[PDB]
Amino acid sequence: SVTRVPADVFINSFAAHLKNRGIIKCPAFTDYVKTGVSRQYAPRDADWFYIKAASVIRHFYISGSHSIGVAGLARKYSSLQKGKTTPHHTKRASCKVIRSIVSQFLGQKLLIAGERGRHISPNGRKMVEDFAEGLQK
Amino acid sequence: MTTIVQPNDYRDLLRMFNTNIQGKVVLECALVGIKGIGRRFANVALKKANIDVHKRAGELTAAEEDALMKVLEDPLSHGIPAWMLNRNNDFESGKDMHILVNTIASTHRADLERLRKTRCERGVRHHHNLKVRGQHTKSTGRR
Amino acid sequence: MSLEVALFNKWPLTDVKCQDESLEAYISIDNHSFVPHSAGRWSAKRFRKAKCPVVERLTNSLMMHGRNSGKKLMAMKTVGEAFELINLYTGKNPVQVLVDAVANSGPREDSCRIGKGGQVRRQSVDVSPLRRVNIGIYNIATGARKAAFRKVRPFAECLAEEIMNAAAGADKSYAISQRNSVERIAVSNR
Amino acid sequence: PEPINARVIEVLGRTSSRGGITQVKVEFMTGEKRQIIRNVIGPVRKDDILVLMESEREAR
Amino acid sequence: KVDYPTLFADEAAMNEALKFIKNSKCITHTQICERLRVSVALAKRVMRQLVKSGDFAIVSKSSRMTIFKNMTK
Amino acid sequence: MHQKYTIIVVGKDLKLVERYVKSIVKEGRAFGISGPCRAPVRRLTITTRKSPCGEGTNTWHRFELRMYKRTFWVTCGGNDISTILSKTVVIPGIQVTVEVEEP
Amino acid sequence: MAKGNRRDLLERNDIEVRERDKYTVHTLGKKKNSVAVAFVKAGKGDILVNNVPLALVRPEILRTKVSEPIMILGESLFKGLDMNIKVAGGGHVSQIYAVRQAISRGVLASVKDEAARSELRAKLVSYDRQLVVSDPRRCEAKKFGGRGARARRQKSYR
RNA sequence: UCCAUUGCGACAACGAGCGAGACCCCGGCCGCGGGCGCCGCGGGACGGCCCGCGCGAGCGGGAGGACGGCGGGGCGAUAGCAGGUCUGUGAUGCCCUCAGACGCCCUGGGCCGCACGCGCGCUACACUGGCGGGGCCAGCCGGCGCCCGCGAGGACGCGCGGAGCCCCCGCCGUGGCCGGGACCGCGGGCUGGAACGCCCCCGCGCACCAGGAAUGUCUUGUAGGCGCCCGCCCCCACCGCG
Repeated sequence: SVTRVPADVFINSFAAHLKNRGIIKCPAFTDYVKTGVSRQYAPRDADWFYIKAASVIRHFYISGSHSIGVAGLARKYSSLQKGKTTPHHTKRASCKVIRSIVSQFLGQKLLIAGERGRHISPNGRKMVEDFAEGLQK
Repeated sequence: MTTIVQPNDYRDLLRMFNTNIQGKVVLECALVGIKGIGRRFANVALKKANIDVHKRAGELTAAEEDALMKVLEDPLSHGIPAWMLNRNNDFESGKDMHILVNTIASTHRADLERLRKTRCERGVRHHHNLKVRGQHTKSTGRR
Repeated sequence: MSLEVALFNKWPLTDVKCQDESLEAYISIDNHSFVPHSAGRWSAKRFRKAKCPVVERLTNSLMMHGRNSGKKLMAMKTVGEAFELINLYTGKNPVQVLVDAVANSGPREDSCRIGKGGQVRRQSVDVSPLRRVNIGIYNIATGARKAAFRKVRPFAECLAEEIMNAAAGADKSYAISQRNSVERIAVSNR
Repeated sequence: PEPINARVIEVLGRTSSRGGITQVKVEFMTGEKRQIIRNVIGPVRKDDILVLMESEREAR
Repeated sequence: KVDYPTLFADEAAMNEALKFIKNSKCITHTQICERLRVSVALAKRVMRQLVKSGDFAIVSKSSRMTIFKNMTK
Repeated sequence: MHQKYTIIVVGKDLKLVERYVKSIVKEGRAFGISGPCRAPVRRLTITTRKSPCGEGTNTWHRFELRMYKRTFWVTCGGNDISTILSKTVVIPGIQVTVEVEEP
Repeated sequence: MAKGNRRDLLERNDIEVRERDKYTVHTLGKKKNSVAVAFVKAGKGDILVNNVPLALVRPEILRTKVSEPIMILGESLFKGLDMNIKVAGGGHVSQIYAVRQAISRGVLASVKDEAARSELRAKLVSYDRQLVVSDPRRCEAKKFGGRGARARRQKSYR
């Protein structure tokens, strides 16, 4: 399965695949935003959106039957606020970008809702696993 | 990147807005040497101008240098928002601009004059040099 | 033997025997595992630290300053890098180099206050092996630390250089210099 | 002039000068078997192998 | 105080740095920085070129530090 | 008939709560079952200055109130409206041990 | 998030019930607040931690630390059997050590010949003792004179 | 001899008691029972075994063991201080105030003002590092979805739920520099009857290169480093208990 391969190669390989295959696209507001109040400058790569997308889908697959809300994901992308001559404190990430990603995924039926939150759909499991096995070699 | 050798047109030290800039620094951190430009505003400006950002400022051909000027006097047209600017809702014309060198010093001087003749608390305090915000004096802050 | 605990899965620990007899029994080399990491509660008795593998003794000394307390994985990595560098330069097994350094570093004489008389009245004395090895390790680490601060070069290269020079008996190093200093201020007081 | 290495066979207590020194009896295993007394710093124990820079000094 | 460049001024790359390094058994970014008085980044780029060519090879790698061995002898 | 009833008892001291437990288990073996659930102990904590004025060494008191809770919901349909009463009056009437019954 | 003592862990209801009954052995490890539960059975040499193999545990440098008992005892026994560990509690390293303890203890229980069990004990404990015997020391409480268990607030005489 | 007026052995003394220990809470190993949720009752360690000594009490070493020789806390003797508290109280003696009130209630201001001396803390002085991206584990204990908004926050609707350091990949390259984040200039929001209060965004970018005479704390999950909860609280933690 996906957990039998290191997370590092899967994420970036799958991001490239996603970007090639027109599944998702970076909107316009990406050209001038951070990913959190905790941050300080903007990302240095031009393809950070698809990295986030892949990490998210992997998160959704891991959980399985469970359901994940947007903010709960945003607590997995937190950091630390520095530069205040005051003890540092942890802060939550952003939610607009996460929301856009899940909406884009759900419009493709890779992701399905429920009583609360969303969870992976069988098609998502199919594609994730087939890609993982393909890169297993 | 993959620029090892100085290009034939490498320009060892750039002058712009009366300030001078060196060509060994990466581009977006050199412009920070201007007064009115920082990290956030620079990445945004260059990108709109189709300029590489991880480049040494000495390989900045003048063709890319001029288009950059064209974007720092009329930035709002070029797609940049209005919460990213230095001066939002000017006190007179009510518009929004970005003020670079020389403009800042003149602008800062006139507000104090506005503050002085109007007879506020801040203006009187500025002229004996005290804390303007509510940060406490007395303790600490001594020779 | 059946399982040769090659350290870091590269260099063995089978032909490494100290030359000096005095401090031989205070250097463990047959037990090292593959990693300089062992949560064992040494330092509970009075002489149990005499068994701790010498490399672990060294790593535990590289995370001393308060800025760097509790960071052992970084230190393990640092040591691995230094060992690669040594095998590259000298061509031989680094562990031997390290024991040779810890031997040649370490005083054999020291001065203490016992003669009273209202002044220093220091008396020259002798030094126990355990103290010798402890001081050798401490001096190695300290000399590397002082070089790499506010210098471009990294901690690991300084470490390797200090080790090689001390093992060669050269007085360019910090450790040998401190040893000589103590020996002279002592023999002056003998 | 050339330092020699001696063995311990008896420890006979510390001093009153803050309790750091320990008197020690040693023997030249080199062949002389001379049982003398010296002053040592740091933790010592039986069968330790001290190293001496003098073949002709004493303590008491 | 001291300053070092970030970009090689033309013939400088080959008339020395390439020559000098090729006559070294072991090397690192920082050593070469301190040796010929250039910044570290240029060292990174050059060593990339060279491992591509084949003279040098990696023995240990890591984000903080990698070290090479001269495979030309 | 069947009313899914549940028994909850609360106390601050651990000696009666266990005594009440035994009586109930003894008296509910027939009217169905009554096996207990022991909850995590809710401990109330209050830290106070030992001084009324703030003088001398800063020394602190450390009070607490442990509250123990057990829950027999095992009656269930095995007890009718009146059948719950039977035992509840046959068990000892310890002075302090709050009890509430709900379906 | 996980708590170690939870009933949902000690019984390992994660596994499905028809498969939960093929696991004969049971085992425990621990270190600090960490706890590991192992369910050992018969197979052909496979190990898993939180649904992840042993080669891809995350601190990277300690992979040898968890593989220790294999290269000590030898791979014959482990090749004979198949395991499924699950751990939950404070810290990466604590989890590592708890896991290795569970490995060793479980493989010890697989053999029925007490004599071999004792021989293996001697073979293994000699190299290290925390592979069988849990480390007892645990985090200790603080006091109100200062911001630590034994440290105190700095005192100004004048 | 003992950490201990803790004990042995003597003595114009004999015989008792308090304090010390014993005791209570927590933790570590095993068993029984029960079980929405790990929680109720017990066992276990005693200088007990071996070796040396010592009349003796007891000292040193080695074992086997979850743990080995007062493991962390609570309680805290006689006698006393002109120690602090009349501003904690329907605790109070003697004085002072008692209808232009020192009673009680309303509106504003102040307790925070600043040429100066010093006490506990916080942030840093960098490469054993800073920035960007990703992977991942706690405990006192614990609440979440959807949609707007760069964000902080907001509108609706339901009962459900956990991080920093660290590790991996890259950029910077000894420059008061991308270290540090005080001060100041435009702007957007929250609490509240009411901002002088607290959060977020763009720009500006102070002192500081490991600190003189002097001085404090500390022995195993300890120091140190890293963060997370409660208290007071309309809002707010560089404090305090954990």
